[PDB]
Amino acid sequence: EIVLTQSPDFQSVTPKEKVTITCSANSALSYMYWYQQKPDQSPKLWVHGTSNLASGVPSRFSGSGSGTDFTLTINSLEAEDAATYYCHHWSNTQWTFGGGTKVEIKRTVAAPSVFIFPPSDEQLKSGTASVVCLLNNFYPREAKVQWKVDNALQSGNSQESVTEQDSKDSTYSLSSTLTLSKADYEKHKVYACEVTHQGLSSPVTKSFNRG
Amino acid sequence: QVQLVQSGAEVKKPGSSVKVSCKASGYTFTNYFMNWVRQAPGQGLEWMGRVDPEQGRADYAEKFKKRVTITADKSTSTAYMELSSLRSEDTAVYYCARRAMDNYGFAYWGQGTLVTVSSASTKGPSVFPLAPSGTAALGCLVKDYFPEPVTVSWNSGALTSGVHTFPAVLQSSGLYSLSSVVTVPSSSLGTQTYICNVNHKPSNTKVDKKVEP
Amino acid sequence: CPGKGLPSC
Repeated sequence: EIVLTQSPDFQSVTPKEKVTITCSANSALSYMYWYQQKPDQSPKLWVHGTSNLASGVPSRFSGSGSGTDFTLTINSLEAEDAATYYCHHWSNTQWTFGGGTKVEIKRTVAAPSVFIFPPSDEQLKSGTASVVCLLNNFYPREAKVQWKVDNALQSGNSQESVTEQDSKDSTYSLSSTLTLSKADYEKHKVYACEVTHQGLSSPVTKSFNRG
Repeated sequence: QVQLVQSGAEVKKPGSSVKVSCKASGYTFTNYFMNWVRQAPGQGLEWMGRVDPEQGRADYAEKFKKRVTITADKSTSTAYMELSSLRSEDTAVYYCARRAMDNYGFAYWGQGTLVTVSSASTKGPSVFPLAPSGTAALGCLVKDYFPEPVTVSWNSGALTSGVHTFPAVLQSSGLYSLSSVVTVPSSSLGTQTYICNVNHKPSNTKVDKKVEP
Repeated sequence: CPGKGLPSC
């Protein structure tokens, strides 16, 4: 039932480099279409007729394909080109989209700046305590945050978030939030956040003493 | 200019139905198909169906034939898509799209209509300070709100450099929580006042929170 | 047809 499989799901590219996005099919099909979508926006038509660029699309983009395999190529990648690209085809009598290929910028390694925030007295009086650890402006996305209350490793009581790649310096930021009850919080003193990241030559710990 | 303005966001309990509108302007309404597409947060695009507003004939994807009814009103140049028997997996942004002038690709899209399906009720956030203590960092913890989204500004938009508002995290309780942080010179503490402005339109709530050392 | 009002179909 004509299924469009896009490979890869994720790709990081240094600027000025070439990147090829594949949208493979199960059957031989024609008249492929492509779209560019950036966060918090609708997709923009990019290629139609399998090789014709939509108006305003720079010529470094190239659409192509035949039979079962179709490709979208960026020949000299630029910062603005970072986005999720989708393929689109009509098999009677429905449209179908590809999974999507997210393209991100590749930059030099950058270590995170780590900060730890104790819970607010206002939140404590409500019965809950959120302890926040901030990893700021680092590349690549991969990092290991670790929580230790009075040197006891914490497990399962924390959640993480990662920002989209910054448009100006291409760095990421991460937040790790440790959540415990006011009762559990007050049974312990030392609250430590330990970070491991490629840009660090050894782990870095930020901690505070409750009070 | 071709314009597609859709209806506002919606919160739905499982089992209910949601009807989404799409006002069309800048072109003769009946000369073009009106397609409906949806995209779960961070997931791929799904074609749902289309309606020809000249006769009212509609075509649906096989997945959506059972529950989706797409209609169009020529008098107001408005198109509608109704999805029945909602479930949590139907949480997505719903777009209405139109083809390009000279080809069949979707060149014109609406702003998108977020429909959140969940048994949780709408709720405003609780904003807590992340006080600071070279460069110093501070922020606000926007906690226990539903549904998405929440938007954060600092000093009523005066401060944008260095700000990082994190993606929301869905907690075990079913409520969302995020934090917005910003890096500022350490010398500015005690002289420069920093307020985070938190807006949660779904609950019609705006909150200003002052963060001090 | 993918759409209407075009000679392709």
